Amino acid sequence: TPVTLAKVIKVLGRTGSRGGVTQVRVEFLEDTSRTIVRNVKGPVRENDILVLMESEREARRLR
Amino acid sequence: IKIRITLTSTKVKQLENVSSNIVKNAEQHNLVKKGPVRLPTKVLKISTRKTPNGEGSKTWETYEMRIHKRYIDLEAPVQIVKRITQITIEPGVDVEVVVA
Amino acid sequence: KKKWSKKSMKDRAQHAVILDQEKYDRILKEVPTYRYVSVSVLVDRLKIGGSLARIALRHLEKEGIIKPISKHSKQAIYTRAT
Amino acid sequence: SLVVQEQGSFQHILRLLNTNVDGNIKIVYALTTIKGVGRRYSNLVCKKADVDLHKRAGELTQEELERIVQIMQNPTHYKIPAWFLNRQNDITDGKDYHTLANNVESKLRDDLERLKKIRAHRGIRHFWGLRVRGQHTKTTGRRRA
Amino acid sequence: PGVSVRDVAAQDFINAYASFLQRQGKLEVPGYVDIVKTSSGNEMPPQDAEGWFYKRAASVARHIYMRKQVGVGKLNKLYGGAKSRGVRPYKHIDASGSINRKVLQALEKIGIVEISPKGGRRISENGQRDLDRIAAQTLEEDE
Amino acid sequence: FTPVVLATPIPEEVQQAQTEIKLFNKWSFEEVEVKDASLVDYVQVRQPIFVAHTAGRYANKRFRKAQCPIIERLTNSLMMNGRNNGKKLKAVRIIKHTLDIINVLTDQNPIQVVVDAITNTGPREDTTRVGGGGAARRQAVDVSPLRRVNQAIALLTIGAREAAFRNIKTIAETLAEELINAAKGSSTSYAIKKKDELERVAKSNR
Amino acid sequence: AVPSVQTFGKKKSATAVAHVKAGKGLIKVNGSPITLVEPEILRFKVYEPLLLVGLDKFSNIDIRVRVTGGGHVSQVYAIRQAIAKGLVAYHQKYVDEQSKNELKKAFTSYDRTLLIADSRRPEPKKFGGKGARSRFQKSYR
RNA sequence: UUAAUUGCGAUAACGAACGAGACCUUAACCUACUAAAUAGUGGUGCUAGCAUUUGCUGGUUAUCCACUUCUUAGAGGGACUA
RNA sequence: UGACGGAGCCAGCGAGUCUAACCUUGGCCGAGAGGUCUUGGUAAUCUUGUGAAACUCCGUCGUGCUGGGGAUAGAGCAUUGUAAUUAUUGCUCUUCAACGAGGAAUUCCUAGUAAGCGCAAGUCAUCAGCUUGCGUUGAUUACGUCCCUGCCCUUUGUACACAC
Repeated sequence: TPVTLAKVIKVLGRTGSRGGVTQVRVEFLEDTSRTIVRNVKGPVRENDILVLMESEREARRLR
Repeated sequence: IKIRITLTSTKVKQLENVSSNIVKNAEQHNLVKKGPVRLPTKVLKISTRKTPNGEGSKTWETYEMRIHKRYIDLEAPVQIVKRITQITIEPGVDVEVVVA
Repeated sequence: KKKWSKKSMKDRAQHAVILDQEKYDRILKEVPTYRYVSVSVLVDRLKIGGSLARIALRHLEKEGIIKPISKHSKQAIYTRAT
Repeated sequence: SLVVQEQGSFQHILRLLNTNVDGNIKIVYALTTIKGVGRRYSNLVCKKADVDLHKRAGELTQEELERIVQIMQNPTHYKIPAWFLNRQNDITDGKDYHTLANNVESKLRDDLERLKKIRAHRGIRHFWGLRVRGQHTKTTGRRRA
Repeated sequence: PGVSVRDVAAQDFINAYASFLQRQGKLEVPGYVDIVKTSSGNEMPPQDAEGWFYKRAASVARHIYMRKQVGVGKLNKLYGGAKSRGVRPYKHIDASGSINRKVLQALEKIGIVEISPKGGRRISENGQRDLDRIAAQTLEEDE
Repeated sequence: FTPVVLATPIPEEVQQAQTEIKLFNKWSFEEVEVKDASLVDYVQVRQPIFVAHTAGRYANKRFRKAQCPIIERLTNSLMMNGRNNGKKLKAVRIIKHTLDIINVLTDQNPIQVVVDAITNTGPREDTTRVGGGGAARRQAVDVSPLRRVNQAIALLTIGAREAAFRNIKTIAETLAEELINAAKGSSTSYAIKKKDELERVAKSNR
Repeated sequence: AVPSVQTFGKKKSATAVAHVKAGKGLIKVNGSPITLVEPEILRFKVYEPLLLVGLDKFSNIDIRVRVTGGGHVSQVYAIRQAIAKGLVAYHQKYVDEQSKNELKKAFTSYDRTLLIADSRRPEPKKFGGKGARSRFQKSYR
């Protein structure tokens, strides 16, 4: 299971039609200086390493 | 002779100064006595429906009333049951003189 | 009417209620190989009913092999004492 | 260790008081199959018979089942309380009785028929099929026909 | 040392006092031991069959030691419990008064519990010494 | 050692418990590390406890539930299914009994087995509702480390609880078997199979 | 006039007073030794104040605690809080701060509930439901 | 911005009123006051059991002494987000 | 994470008789319900430490429409009342039926809260599965949204005004 360890540096805001997902600006610990935005279902504040099964998909507001 | 002054009322302020006046008459002269004993307040509670009819959302009430009971224990011969018997009674509170 | 539910258990393989001989040699030579033994373990693998494991679990605990690591309320945990 | 072997005297099934008594279970509870004997009465019968309560129905010596059987058909003779019987002060004679497997059902029909013949409220409602103890039937007792 | 009935666990002491009541059955044996249900809430008679009377006597005597005065209704309330009234919810039901009465009178016959002023019973002077001697034994049995 | 005997004596085993921190009296909290760096700082194993029965102030705010011992969380999540509401004295009894089986079978530190099991059964990807407007539709998202631990504990508890429904095996061994099998990543685990379902569903709807 | 101190403690509605005087190391609750609890699982929960710091400070004191009210766990939480406050009180009438301040720091460093009582109390029940927040089942049609 | 037309402020509007808030009761804190066999606590006598070696567990209103930590209260303090 | 039988076995709110007959302690009788002779109390004082239950430890049992579950009935024993019959209720034995986690749909809930547990009071001569309160054990799950069901303000449109 090729995963990517990424630590967030800023939370954009909770999104979704029922507010079950959150937009976060997250950077990867390995191969740093590259920053992407990803979705989170559970509670996240900062310095949380989420296991990214796939690291190549740009996130956006969900209906 | 074991005179005890029992006071029951619903108004705390009026019952307080009656005890204060009784205890102030006690600490004058000599009258070694026991101070006010603070019995727990008896809180009546009758819960009733607000609706006089049967129609309406279930909204209950609680009409409560607090009884404050304090007794004053005296110990002296007849030379103060000519003196203590002069009741310092305000509206509300009542006194019951009990000996032995 | 309608239930929308199933009604069946399986197939009750009723077994020993009184300890016999042909399995008395079995137990004495088969449970000393149990790293973990308890009431339910020989109920499943050794296929023993209700009121025989408790006697058998009391059997070896008092007599020999398996030892009281933790015998307590509704759980008698014993090991492969050797 | 309280472990004993078996020689072959175990019988997987019994037949007491003209009814099926399944083995493989304790004697105190294997006698509950008899129509008219419950957990307490079976415990009482086994206690006075000295049949080693922790014994399976199959692993019972035949000399103890007759002693149990005789207590079933005549409990009051064996020091059983008069208040431990299902049929007390029988309407026919008055002696304290105890109906058995076939007597429990048969005697039940006789008293309903006696109630029915006298045209009492309980008898007529029993024939009708409704409740006879005064329960509500407006919302209960539906899936009966 | 200074061991006593309060210096012992409940289960070990009651079994120990039951042990030192079965070996010589001096106290009594009522005629209806095997037919009582201990209450109107309990559904089945006790499964101890042969004993259960000195077991209750052991528990009653130990209960008497830590207290001053009790009554048969007090024992009924203590030894009662919830009753399964069919589909209706559970409810507290007192124990069998005759059973506690026979135990309490039996403890009087041996000389372990006697009547006390202000009503009720109380541990006996011979009762206190033997019950304390039991505690000195059950601790040293495990030692 | 310290053989101090007071006026009221205490067994030497309890005197031994004062050497190291609580230790559940037999099981090392130390030498237990969460393998995944993702679940660090959210699976509390540093703080030791005699028992898993404390009246903590954990639900008042957002993240004090992370500052809760992982063993205690297992007892809390084992307290479900309706009739088994409350009775926390029971819940720690299975936990103690189950934790023992993890020592008798698969002889490592059971606390270590617990922490690696939850890190191996926590979903990494999950789907979410996005129906927006048009009957239904799924869409895959990620799982926070806190939700990974919460989902991992919930899956283990429900799996053993369901597998103990109308079965001779007690909840103690059912919990032990579920945790051991999930610890080594075997397919027979209910929690592992559920993690496969959620990840596959999210992968298909990616 | 023999050395002695007194304290108190509550969990939900229980009370536990520890008359910690100068003795030979006797810890008793309701006349029974400390080793006889009742849940038999929280025995180490009441053993707590005994074992955080060590038994050497407990060798010159006797803690006698009487408890009333609450459930079995509430009684246990009353006992542990009372003896923990009893230990500091004995150190708060005889012994120095270094004995007391690191005693009174370490107790809260593990858990604040040893000295600070639980502030939460049962809330009154409101009409329309079996509890405060809970409400009866409402329906239409 | 706030639970709140609750405030900052803006401003052909100024000054206001009701509601909300404020207020009252209860639940929490007081080892600070007043105290108290109709609540207790400790001590002195009488007395019991175990060990007696130093103690522990108890019973006892006319055996008295001292205290209010726990038990109840009345007057008060504390919380204002510092 | 069970039922049953033994033990340990801890609460809070509240009520209670005068010219009446209430709360009843204690002793005795009865398996039990209950009966009997007395005692204390107009009440922090006596009922009552309401020794409550859920709870825990020993055992019985076993995955079995079975020791789960107690509807349905039969017989007997008592209490309340002038009167109980379409059983008031309580106690004992026996009969042991549906029900194996519940379909479309839907109710309540963010901390001692939910839920499990019993108690007191109200109706009361007797009768709780009800209600009002009290305490006991005590979770998981959010710290957000207007997607669904509704609300407030402003802008906008209206052939609505008993007003979608």
